Formats: sequence, structure tokens, C-alpha cells
Amino acid sequence: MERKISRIHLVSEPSITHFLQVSWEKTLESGFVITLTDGHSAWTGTVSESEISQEADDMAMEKGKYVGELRKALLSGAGPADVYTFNFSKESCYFFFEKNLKDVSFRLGSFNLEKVENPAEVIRELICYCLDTIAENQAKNEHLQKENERLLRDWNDVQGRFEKCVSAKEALETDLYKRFILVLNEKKTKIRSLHNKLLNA
Amino acid sequence: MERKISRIHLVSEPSITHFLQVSWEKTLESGFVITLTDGHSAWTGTVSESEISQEADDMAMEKGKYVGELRKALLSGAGPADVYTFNFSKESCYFFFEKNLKDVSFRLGSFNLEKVENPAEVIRELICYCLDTIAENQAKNEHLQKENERLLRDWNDVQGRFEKCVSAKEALETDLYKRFILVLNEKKTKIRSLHNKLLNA
Amino acid sequence: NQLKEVFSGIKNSNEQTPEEMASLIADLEYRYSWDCSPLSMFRRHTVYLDSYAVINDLSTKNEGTRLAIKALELRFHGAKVVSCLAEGVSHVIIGEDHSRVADFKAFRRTFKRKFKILKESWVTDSIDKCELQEENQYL
Repeated sequence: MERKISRIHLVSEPSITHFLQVSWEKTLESGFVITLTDGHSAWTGTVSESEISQEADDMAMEKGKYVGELRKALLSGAGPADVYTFNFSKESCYFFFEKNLKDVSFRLGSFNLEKVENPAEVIRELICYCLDTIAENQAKNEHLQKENERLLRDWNDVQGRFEKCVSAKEALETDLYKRFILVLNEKKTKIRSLHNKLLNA
Repeated sequence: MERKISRIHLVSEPSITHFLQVSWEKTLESGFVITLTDGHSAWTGTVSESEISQEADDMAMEKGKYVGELRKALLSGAGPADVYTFNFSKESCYFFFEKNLKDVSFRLGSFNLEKVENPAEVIRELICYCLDTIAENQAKNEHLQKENERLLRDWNDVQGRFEKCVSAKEALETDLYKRFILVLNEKKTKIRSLHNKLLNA
Repeated sequence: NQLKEVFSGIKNSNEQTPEEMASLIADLEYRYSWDCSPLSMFRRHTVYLDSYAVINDLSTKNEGTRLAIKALELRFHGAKVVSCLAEGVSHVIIGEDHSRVADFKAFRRTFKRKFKILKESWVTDSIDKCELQEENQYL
């Protein structure tokens, strides 16, 4: 269950934006449900596997390529250089989108949406979904920031301890060598004393 | 400029939920602007510094407590044990909120709002702000995830470095001690031989 | 320079085992009273860490916390880190998680020799002082 909300500029009245929400189960291939709104009235429609397959066949296009293009156009997947133009005839309740291509336009999709009697319910549901997702994102960001701060503190502590250890390595080596020479000189004195005693004897 | 959206369920219409946005420049002490809506109509009001000061004087209660209560209620800061009840009358265009505790409710505040000419613009700006904030949150989450991955890599590298350092220290210490005890054993054998031959002469 | 030249003469010596080396090191330190060195005082004491969710399990490591770095530092300073809860253990380090304190106390009581319960902060304080701090205040 996934849903995406996007903003669009209808060519009929390119002064006020509209919002289209498209929701699908696993992928747009099986189907999806689309809902267009402008803040006052809303329209809804659904596309099934049969409808998308028929549209792709009419297009003589590969199913994967058509699905990718639909995802780019509807999910606000704007590429580096590509413009999509949408328009919704309210009188005929017919919403269709085309791929403007520098004076050659290739119509991409077209559906007939039904004017839902109650727009308040859909607007409220959209607002609730937006609030839920923003709250979830805020919680995730807070948790990630806390984890990052803790990890940074731990890394600083470990780096300090590593610096201390590397510094103390040379001190340990020199202390060990000094102790070695001390005890060796003691043994040399012992052997010298034994040799002197033997010579005297 | 900071604005916060919240959901309130009026006792008059528990089934329906209303969305209220409160916008303040730097602090609520200087007042703010509150816009309430339900998806089909909207109302607006201002609580500019003069209004809040007059309300505080009327209640004869500390300003700090009032601003804290406003933060708790309007900004959805209510605690688990704290419950706030709001009631809005469109006929009288009034909206009053209170806190319920120990089965008794104490009035917290009341405001008057004027219905906007058209709610479509309000809904559109609400949706646009929500979408922009969602995009910002997604970008921040992606950046934080990348930084966390970098932190994990650095931690792993530091752990490997520390393991290498401790292994090298242990190897050096054991090798030096083995050589030294070998030398000591040879010298002890020599001194033992010297002592043994001392007795006969 | 002469000692370095002599040591360079010896090629290698790998005819012993780590336990033999530990015993020999302890013997030399006791004989020459070399316990005053900045390191190696922890050699005489075995250290165990509560880095396993289930005690005496080698398939439930909790790596990725301060415990691993603390154990590595203890080993560097000369502590003998032991991964098995043998009766010969003398020191045990428990982090902020005190759920299994009862289990550790029961194991200590069962064992003939008792190992004092110690906290991770004890070694952190001791390292700066480079001396074995009293365990009474860190029990």
C-alpha cells in the first residue's frame, strides 16, 4: 500500500495549482486509484490491469517502458529535460496527460473521472495522511540524529583512547628496554664478582 | 516565520475533525494568526500582542503560564494526563478552548474568527506547505542516513585500527620477553656452572 | 645498542604457549617486584565481559558497543581477557545492563572462588591513575 501526492498546473486555468493523489498496492502495472482536487471539488477514478494493458497495446509499447513513463509523469518523476502537460475537461469530466516534446506533443494517458459528491471527506483524508507522514518523518529524523550524536561521541572517545595507546606504546618499549639493561648490568656485576672471587681463591 | 498545523475534534461534531494552523513570527508572546478549516470552509483570526495582553489581564494570571498553556494546547503539546477541549460556533463565529481535569473544566481562552471569502486558497496553501515540508524532511532523512553510514564506516575502521595496534603490542611484548628470558636462562646456566666449579677450587 | 644487536641475533622462539608465557611473566614480575610499571598490573587478574546476551554462549555476541573497546583497552593494558566463564575468573565487568546481576552473583556463590563484581567505570577511572583503584567504591 503506497500513495503519492503531486502538484499540477492545468492548462485550462494555469493560475491555480491542483493536487493529484495516486495510490497503488505493489506497482502501477496491476492498477491504481487516482484522485484530483483543487480545494473546492474533487474527482476520482481507477485504472485496472486490463485498462493499462489495453492502453499500452494501443501504444505498441513495451509494458515496462509504459509503466516507467507513467511513473515518471504521475509520481512527479521529472527527468533532467522532459515536460508533461495535463488537462481536465470539467464539462466532459475527462482528464488526460500528454508529453510535450518541443512543438510535438504525444498524448500519454486519458481517463474519465466521476465527480464525488463529498469533497470534504477526501480533503480531510489527504490532510490526515499528510500529517501522519510528516509526524513519522519527524520521529525518524529525531531518532537518526540522536543515534548519530551518540555514535560521534563514541568515535571521539575511541579515537582519544587510541591516541593514548599509541603514545604509551613507545614509553612502554623504552621502559622495558631500560629495565632489561638494569637487570643485565646486575647479572654482569654478579658474574664479575664470581670471577673475581674464583681468581682470588 | 513558523507555522504549525494540528487536528482538533470539536465536541459538537466528534465524527468530523478540524485542522487548525497557527502561525507566529518568533514567539507567541507577540500574538499570532490562527486559521481553522474542515476541508470545505475556513475561518481566520488574529491574537496580536494587544489581544493576548488584554486576555491575560482579564484572567489575572501570569503571562508565562499562559504562553506555556498555549504551547501545550495549540501546538499539540498536551501531555498524556492533560486533556484540552475545544468548541467552535460558526453562528457566533466564536472558538473557545479549555482544559479538563478532575472532572472540572477551567476556561483557557476564547477567540473570534471571520469566515474567509473562499476556502480553496486556504486548502491549497495548506497542501503546498505540507508537500514542501515532506520534501524537506525526505532530503534531511537521506542526508542523515548518508552521514550515519559514514559514521559506521569510520567506527569500523577505528575498531580495526585498535585491534591491529593491540595485536602488534602483544606480539612485540611477547617476542621481547621470550628473547629476554632466553638470555636470562643462558646467563643463569653460566653462573650455575661457575658456582659449581668454584667449590673444587 | 649492544642489547639491540644481541637481540637481533636471535631468530625466533615459538616453542611455548600463551598460558606458559603468562605464567612466566607473572613469575618474573613477582621475582623482581616489577608490578610498579605503568602497564601489566592487570596480567595477574583475569577479566570477563558481559558482551553476550546469553552467558556462556559464543553465538550471541553484542559487538558494536563500548564494551568491546573497553575489553580491547584492558587487554592492551595487560589484562587477561577470557571469553569463557571459568572458575578461575577474578574480575567481571558489567555495563549499564544490570539484568543479569543475579545470575552473576549466583555463579560467584556456586564457584569455590568468588570474583568481585565490577563496573565499566572502574577501569576508565583507573587508567588515568594507572593504578588498581579500590573495588569497594566500584562494587
